[PDB]
Amino acid sequence: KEKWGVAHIYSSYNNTIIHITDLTGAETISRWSGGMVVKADRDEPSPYAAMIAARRAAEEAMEKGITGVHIKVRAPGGSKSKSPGPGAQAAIRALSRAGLRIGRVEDVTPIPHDGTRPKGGRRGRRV
RNA sequence: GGAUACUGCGGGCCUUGGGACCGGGAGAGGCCGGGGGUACCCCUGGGGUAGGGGUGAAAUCCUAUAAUCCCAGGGGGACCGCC
Repeated sequence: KEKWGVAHIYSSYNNTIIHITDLTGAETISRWSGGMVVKADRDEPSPYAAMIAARRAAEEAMEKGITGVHIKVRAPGGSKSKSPGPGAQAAIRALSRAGLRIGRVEDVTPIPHDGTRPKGGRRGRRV
């Protein structure tokens, strides 16, 4: 019988996290990061590491009995950036290739209607 | 001693400058009260297991007393996106 889950994709400028849950999101099936498939800090946000982590999570989910996946993609947001990193699309392509069927795609980045003051000071970063 | 155009002084008149009033409308003008909206931080439970964060590259830092992540709830302070 068809079994559906959700895939949360947290993508920042420094790392990517692919986390598969049931539909309620209350039960975890497979959670992989880009800091487990490489060992150099400067390559965790790589679309390659994203592809790899997504492939492994999809393998485990399939073995556990999950055939379909809805997607929820997420930049950090809030007072931080609202644009996702370069790993989300690669992760989605990897999820599709691994054999999982894909359903609805949605963006669930949090946006303030208005928000706590952001960290850089009045001037911002200068280097 | 003479004159009366201009200024001044005294008395009347006028409505153009200014003030008052009526009407239907515009506006993030100000004060008071009431009701909310997301997002952020902490606490309490359920899941899951080894990294998370950060940089030009790193390290201090957090994390097996179970972090990052997802779910259900409770509390708090500031501000009010797009249009």
